Amino acid sequence: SAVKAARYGKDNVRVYKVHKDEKTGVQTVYEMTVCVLLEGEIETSYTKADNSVIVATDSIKNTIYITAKQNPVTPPELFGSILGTHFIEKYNHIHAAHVNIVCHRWTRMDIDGKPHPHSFIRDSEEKRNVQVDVVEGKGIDIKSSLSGLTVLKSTNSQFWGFLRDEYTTLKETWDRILSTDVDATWQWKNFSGLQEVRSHVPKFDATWATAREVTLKTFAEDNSASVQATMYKMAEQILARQQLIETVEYSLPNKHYFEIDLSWHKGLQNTGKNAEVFAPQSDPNGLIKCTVGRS
Amino acid sequence: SAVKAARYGKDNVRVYKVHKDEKTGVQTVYEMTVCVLLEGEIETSYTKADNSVIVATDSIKNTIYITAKQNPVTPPELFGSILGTHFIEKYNHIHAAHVNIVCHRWTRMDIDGKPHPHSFIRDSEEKRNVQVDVVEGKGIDIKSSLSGLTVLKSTNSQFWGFLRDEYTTLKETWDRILSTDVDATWQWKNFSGLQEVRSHVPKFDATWATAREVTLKTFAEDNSASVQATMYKMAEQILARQQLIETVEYSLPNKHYFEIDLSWHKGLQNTGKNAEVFAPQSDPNGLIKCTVGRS
Amino acid sequence: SAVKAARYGKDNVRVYKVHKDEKTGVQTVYEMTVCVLLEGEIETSYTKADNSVIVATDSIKNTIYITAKQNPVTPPELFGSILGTHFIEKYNHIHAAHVNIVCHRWTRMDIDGKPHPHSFIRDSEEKRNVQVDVVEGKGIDIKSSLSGLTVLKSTNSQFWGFLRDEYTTLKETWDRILSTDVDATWQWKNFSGLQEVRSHVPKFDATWATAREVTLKTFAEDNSASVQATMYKMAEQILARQQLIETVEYSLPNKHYFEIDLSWHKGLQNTGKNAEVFAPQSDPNGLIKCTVGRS
Amino acid sequence: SAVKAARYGKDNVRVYKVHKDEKTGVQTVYEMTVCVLLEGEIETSYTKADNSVIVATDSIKNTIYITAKQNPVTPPELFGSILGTHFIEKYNHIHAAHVNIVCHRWTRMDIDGKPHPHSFIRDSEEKRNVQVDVVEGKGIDIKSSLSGLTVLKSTNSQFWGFLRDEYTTLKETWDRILSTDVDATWQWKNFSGLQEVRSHVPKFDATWATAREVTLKTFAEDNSASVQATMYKMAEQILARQQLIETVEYSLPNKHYFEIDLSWHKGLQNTGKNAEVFAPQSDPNGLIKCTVGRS
Ligand SMILES: O=c1[nH]c(=O)c2nn[nH]c2[nH]1
Ligand SMILES: O=c1[nH]c(=O)c2nn[nH]c2[nH]1
Ligand SMILES: O=c1[nH]c(=O)c2nn[nH]c2[nH]1
Ligand SMILES: O=c1[nH]c(=O)c2nn[nH]c2[nH]1
Ligand code: NA
Ligand code: NA
Ligand code: NA
Ligand code: NA
Repeated sequence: SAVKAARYGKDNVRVYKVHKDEKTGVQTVYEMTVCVLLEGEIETSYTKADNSVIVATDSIKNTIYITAKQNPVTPPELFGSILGTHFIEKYNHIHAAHVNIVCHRWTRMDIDGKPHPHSFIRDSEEKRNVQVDVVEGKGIDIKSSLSGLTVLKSTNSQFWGFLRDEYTTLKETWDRILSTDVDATWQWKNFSGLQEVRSHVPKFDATWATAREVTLKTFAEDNSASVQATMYKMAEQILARQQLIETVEYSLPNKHYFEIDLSWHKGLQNTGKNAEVFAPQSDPNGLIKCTVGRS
Repeated sequence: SAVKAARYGKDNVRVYKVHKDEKTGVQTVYEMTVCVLLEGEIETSYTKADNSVIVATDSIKNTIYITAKQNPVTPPELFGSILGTHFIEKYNHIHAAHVNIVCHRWTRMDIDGKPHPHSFIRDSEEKRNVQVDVVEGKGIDIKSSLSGLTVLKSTNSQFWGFLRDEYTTLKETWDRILSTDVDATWQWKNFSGLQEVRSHVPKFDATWATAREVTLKTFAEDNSASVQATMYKMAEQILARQQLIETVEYSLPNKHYFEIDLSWHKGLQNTGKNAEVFAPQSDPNGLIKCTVGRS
Repeated sequence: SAVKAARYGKDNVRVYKVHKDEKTGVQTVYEMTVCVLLEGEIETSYTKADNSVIVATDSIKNTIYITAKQNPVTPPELFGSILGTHFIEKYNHIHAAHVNIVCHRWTRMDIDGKPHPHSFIRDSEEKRNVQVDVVEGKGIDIKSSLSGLTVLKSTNSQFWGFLRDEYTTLKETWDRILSTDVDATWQWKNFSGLQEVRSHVPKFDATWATAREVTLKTFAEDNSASVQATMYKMAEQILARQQLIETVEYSLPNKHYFEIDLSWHKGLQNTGKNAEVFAPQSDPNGLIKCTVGRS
Repeated sequence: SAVKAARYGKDNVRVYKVHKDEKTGVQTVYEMTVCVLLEGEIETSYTKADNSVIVATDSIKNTIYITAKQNPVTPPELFGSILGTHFIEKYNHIHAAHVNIVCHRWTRMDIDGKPHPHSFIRDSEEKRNVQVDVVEGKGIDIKSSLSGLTVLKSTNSQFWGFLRDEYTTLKETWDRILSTDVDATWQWKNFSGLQEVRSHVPKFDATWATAREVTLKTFAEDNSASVQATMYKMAEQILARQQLIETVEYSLPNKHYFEIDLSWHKGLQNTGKNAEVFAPQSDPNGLIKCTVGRS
């Protein structure tokens, strides 16, 4: 036998950073969870017990805090690229660094209609993430994403005209609830290295904001023919608005809300046009995916 | 042996309700998870296999949907009281109904600066809850609460002057991070029955809003001497603003963020006045509780 | 306003301890999560910012590790009593210590039919817990429990003869699946103090084992008329087998498995006597509780 | 823009099946969670709102229950292959079916030293999984796995001789705790279709058992030089014992247990040879991966 693939490092490294503006007194916090896995000429640690090749995972954890101390942690696309570049430049035998970052929301509180200088609220478990793969000789590949964006519309969703055969019981509908947790990922064209990533820094936050805005607007305004049709409209718009994106991927659960027939109880009417009370279903759930790219 | 206490019913009943304004076209959704447990003359189901005394938990689930169909589901204090009153009035041998409700956030989306008619976002896992105990001959006891309100301030928190003995290693500090998940409960004076609960309906949402506002303001503005001292200031204000509240209880974890000494690496300075990067600690955590009532 | 109740301390303190037998070379590990909350004359930390009264929660965490270093951690009833007694004896103004312990399973591995000296497996998320309240002048109150014991029987469960009215749709049944997660708690008679707790040490593990054995046997052998009737039989036996127990409490969810009617598809028969494939329901669930004590 | 990739179906379909032996009276239960995603000529549902191409996810859910009704659900490799083959044969425009199955433990209870006929216990959250990709014209690809196997050894683990530079603080050690959650996957050589999968049925359970046995034995007996070195020994053995496996992949967290220096308290000795009480760390954690194949 032989090692066909190997990667190792530190996962779940929680990091917080505060920036303090001495002029204004305003403080801004950033909190993230970071994973860094390395690849390179490390097979012998597995096959020969040769630890000489191992940059200890504890050392990777130290490096993450040090890098956060010496560099900006925002946008995460930049931080991730700096962190990945560090490992492949620092260590001759390490040839790829894979950096995943999950950013947690700390939104400045408004107290009495004015932004507070140093207090924050976690407004939702929605995350902004990046995956950065820094590979020696092959540049920097970045996938950015939002996830945990949970939405619901109570009408203007339809689902009819689907295949019907001896396995089908679902009724066609022209008015249903649609609810999902949005996972959207946009993949950047490959960057030659850190200098190029730095040159595009303003695009990272702008594109994240555009992706979120397009998602929310389209979800709210599309009179939806299906999850499929609505997510395609979202991805289409993101690609149109940022030329440095190569592909947009969406993964959307269909979180079902079922009508409850109550007519068995005093002829109570609670279905179709009369449906007011529904039973949210924890499982199963539809799962709909698509990756959209350029013609 | 003898049955000393017994209660039974249905937990985790997810309920969604939509209200549709035909004039304006505006829709509003409510989603909750409900638990109803009953007590009464039911010992024989346990001791004699006498199921004749059991209102089936499946029937309790049906009743919850029916009651939501025929009544307002908001404020939850009212819905809970209606649901509990139903069981003790309907069934001669059932003498107490215990109703817990967790309300989930569905906040109307703003699209292009205007409130959307029928699309919503889950902005945070914060909940509004009620516990309603409806006991025959003893009225209606209601505890209202907010929970899962996660906040952080990056400065204006101190902790010094605590007991020091041979078990103490913690250093005194005059500037730290304070972060918590707020659980706050206010207990209403006992109500004689449903008519009285109905008569106070406007106070339920107002008091919930006041509790939340007081929590956020005090947390943000108090130059905090301890979690203890800050939570007391919160509870004091709520009691001052609503005379129908008997007690306010707070339970606050202290979610620690630890300085990371980096001076071992090139004399890098990251502690005290120089602390920028911190390690959020998943566990352990301080846990601080208090119940405040009237002089 | 006034402080009506207050308690504070450290939650989620993970502790592992290893015992090494130098003769045999055999090692045994214990892992627990501990919470200690204190009460006493501490109101002024809340009302006056008087930290002088606060034994820091960080110091409580240190004490837990120190106590585990100097004492046995098993049975947890003893460890908890030692830890609680420490705080009320050490500190004049602290008058109650509330200690909760959750013990995690590390079961010695059998390798080639023989018990391995120092390797262990987590065989299930089942826990053994204790709550110990050590109150100055009032002795030591101990509640012991098992939780997370998840079981299922595929037949020999019935449910018929329940109340039927205009809220009832559930059909009577003489053969169903019964599945639950067992939470069982036994409450010890009050102990005068640590010496008495020490004097009963052998009873703690024996009673835990008896409670578990009785639970499993009764669940498996009772042709069950209801969850109510089966849990009562369990509690009855535990009380009969240990005279130092005052009460036994059970809390059992009814985790429903629903028949799936498939007759719409080629007249396929999958209900009643023909039911083979079922849909486990994540929610809602029955919840059945009882506390049994002595005549 | 254009659809570059798309797949959709039903996730989180919980399925239970009971087999009843009429001769012996013995019952055996199986419980699983199933996901089926389809691919084929379905782009127009995304781009043109053409639902005509969509086999409804609700219909996929029906098919899963029907297939479980008419076929064995064990071994899951077979069930998955039957389920995937169904969709690509039944539907002309569907060309790939991706089936994931998670099997949940229901272990027959022993009551009084004898196996009970119809009662079961969930002994651990360990799972057995399969991923089956059934692709028209390309046969059946099966990856089998175990996950959630949580183990710990209290000694006979070492970690020394790793790279030391200006980022390193970790001390070398010749005796530590090693604890992990095992995720192991073995990939079968491609099968031509269902007939070939059927022909190898006895190998599926045998190989699963071998993988588990090898994992436990090696973990317990290896005097481990690193996680890397130990996992390689595991994968090497599995490949040696089953020629139909092409690759074995392991993903192992290093769940750290930290020494606690207590010497600040009365010179108490709790490090190195004296270490008895440790602090299990929830995060961060090492993460070590490798894929081993044939020379
Ligand atoms: O087994 C280990 N492998 C590693 O790569 C490592 N890094 N720190 N500790 C470690 N332990
Ligand atoms: O065992 C049961 N007890 C109950 O109270 C009940 N209600 N529905 N099904 C039930 N099963
Ligand atoms: O606010 C605090 N209260 C306490 O009781 C405590 N103990 N350690 N740090 C602390 N912080
Ligand atoms: O939007 C939907 N897409 C689907 O593929 C589907 N199948 N059932 N309901 C559905 N809804
Ligand atoms: Na390199
Ligand atoms: Na009554
Ligand atoms: Na005392
Ligand atoms: Na096909």
